[PDB]
Amino acid sequence: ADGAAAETAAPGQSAIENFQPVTAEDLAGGNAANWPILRGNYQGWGYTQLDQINKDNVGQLQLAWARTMEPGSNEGSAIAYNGVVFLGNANDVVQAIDGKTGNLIWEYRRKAAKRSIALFGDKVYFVSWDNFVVALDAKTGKLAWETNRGNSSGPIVVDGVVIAGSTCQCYVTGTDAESGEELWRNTFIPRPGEEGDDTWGGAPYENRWMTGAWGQITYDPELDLVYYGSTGAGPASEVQRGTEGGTLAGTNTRFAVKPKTGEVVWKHQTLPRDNWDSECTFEMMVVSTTVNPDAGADGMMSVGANVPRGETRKVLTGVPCKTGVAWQFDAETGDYFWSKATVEQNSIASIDDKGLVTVNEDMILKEPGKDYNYCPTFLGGRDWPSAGYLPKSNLYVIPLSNACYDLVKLAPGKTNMGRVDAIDVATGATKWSFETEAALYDPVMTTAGDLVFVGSTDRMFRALDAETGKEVWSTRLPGAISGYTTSYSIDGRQYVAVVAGGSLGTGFFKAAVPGVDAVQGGNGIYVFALP
Ligand SMILES: [Ca+2]
Ligand SMILES: [Ca+2]
Ligand SMILES: [Ca+2]
Repeated sequence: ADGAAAETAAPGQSAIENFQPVTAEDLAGGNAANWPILRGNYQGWGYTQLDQINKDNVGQLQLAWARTMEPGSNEGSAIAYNGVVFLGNANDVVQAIDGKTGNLIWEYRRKAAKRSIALFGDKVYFVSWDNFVVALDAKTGKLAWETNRGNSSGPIVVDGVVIAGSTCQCYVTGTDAESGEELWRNTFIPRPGEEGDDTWGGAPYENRWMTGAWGQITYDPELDLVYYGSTGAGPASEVQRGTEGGTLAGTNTRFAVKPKTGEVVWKHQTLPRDNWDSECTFEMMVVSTTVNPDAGADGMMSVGANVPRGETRKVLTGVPCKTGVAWQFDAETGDYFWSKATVEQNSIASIDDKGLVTVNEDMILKEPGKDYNYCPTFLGGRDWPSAGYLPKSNLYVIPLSNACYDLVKLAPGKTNMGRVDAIDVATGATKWSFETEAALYDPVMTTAGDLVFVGSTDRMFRALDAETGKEVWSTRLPGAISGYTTSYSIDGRQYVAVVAGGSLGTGFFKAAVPGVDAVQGGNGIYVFALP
């Protein structure tokens, strides 16, 4: 009862009433009420500053609303912006949903997994199944433009440049956010003539290929540096590749690049000679910290020769590969500060004090009758499920799997498959570790309420105490908690949104841990809030 007519908003065929264009400052985390990019900010923190939900009341969390999502692998994220959730579904379905009520607003359906869409200005951006960079009108969901390049993690947009990697089975492109025009494209495999071609064991260029889903891009505004990682070469066996002895320059390399041009500023290969599908493409965070690595910390591999001990530095830090080794670099220069193993791993025999990795020759397939007991696995260790950062305690919080595989089983001495480590970013010391019988295989979200949210393959959605790792709240969803957790605020109410239902990884871990009720189904966004 406004006018005498019934004003309506037909779900799926409506427009956002008030859409404000998304800025660089939004994407840098400038509005705690929103979660406008995969990890909450450009810098990859996976953090919300919202603290209405905290250690004291999280035990009271209830289900506010949920909504069914497309069937298939459900690894996506509830991107939230001024009361609207922008939700990438499987099968290139993109929805705008009222973040308070769960009413569908609009739905774009293109003619599997989508980990995120991206926001910038007045448009919603994603990379489709048929390798188009696509822009939708944010307000209405109508197609604005699409450019055929020739993904699963989703782009980010930096100052009007849509940056998007590629699934390799291999490049990263920058595309104008308003016109659709491709601006640049970076490739990784050196051609004979370029530096590094001699690291490919004599394999002819036309027979080299890379393989791996492309990972999460992060960004530092002040340095104006985009960070991504490249994957390994395929197939995984260097004998089958014809690259025996080859360290494979270009592969499994962390790049820092200029967003307007793709120009490479610094790079560092975090895993040469990959024989283990290590995919060093996962998110690396930009954080400021005192630089004080403890050479005697558990798992520490080496400390950089001239590390700026005691100084404050903006660093690029985190675990880039399935191997589970955390790295820390100077964000601006790429100077190597330190590296630290987490899970049991035996593909890296050592890392010297300049960050040069030496792989374990004994884990390279040579004799077919020999036993090759590799740790971790093609699922990690870590995998694409993202870490989170707790700026209040300077902790890097990463979900892991305690697994090993014959080159899928629990690692030696581990009864719990699922694991979350919290690592001091200043010292590299592990401050706490949460473990549980089922594999997690799901991102975390860190919060200013001193909480860590994480889901599991046997459907448990948990909040951990960020100071101790102890579980303080849990619920259980219809299927494996397979997607991302985000948080946003509307009318003073903090919402915690998680995407669940199952993924490719759900079944591999249903097999290794036979005692847990890991099952797929009920794809959906599920949103929690206090009473
Ligand atoms: Ca526009
Ligand atoms: Ca993969
Ligand atoms: Ca064996």
